[PDB]
Amino acid sequence: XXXXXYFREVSQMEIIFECLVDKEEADLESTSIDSVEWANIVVNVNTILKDMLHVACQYRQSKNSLYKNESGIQEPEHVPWTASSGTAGIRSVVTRQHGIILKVYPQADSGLRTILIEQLAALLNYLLDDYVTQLKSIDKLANEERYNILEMEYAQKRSELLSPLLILGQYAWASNLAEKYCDFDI
Repeated sequence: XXXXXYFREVSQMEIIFECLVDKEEADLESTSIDSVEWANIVVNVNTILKDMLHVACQYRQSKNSLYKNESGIQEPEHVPWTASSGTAGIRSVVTRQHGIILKVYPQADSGLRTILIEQLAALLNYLLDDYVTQLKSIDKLANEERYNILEMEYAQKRSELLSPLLILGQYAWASNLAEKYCDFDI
């Protein structure tokens, strides 16, 4: 219909195209391995949102500051900084990403490569959520340490649950998540 204002409000395009993916899954009839095109549409939507977030990550990597992310302006751009999108973590896009992570029941009965591709896309989503949380936690000052440690615990209680969805899942990308949220001791 229009895009001039949907560009200023392009965040909602993932709080709405995810509710639309749930509404399409409602008609999908995916009670078992029967539906396939429907489990491909959800992967398509997830990959679209993932590519949009990767575009935001590249637009936050192509920085201009002289000390913060100096690479890419005056130094060789062959060595980049933290791939965090510098996002501040709105509780709507955050909920949309966590809903896309919990929309994994179609992976129970689906193609072997399809489960791995959807797990790769959602792991890419988690390796951006964790990087944005790390940026927001690292930018904090020593003042207001109470809410700072509260956000720290909130990030830890999300890493410990992103390990839970990938507990029975692929072990090839657990190390990748461990390098992305680069402690991942638990």
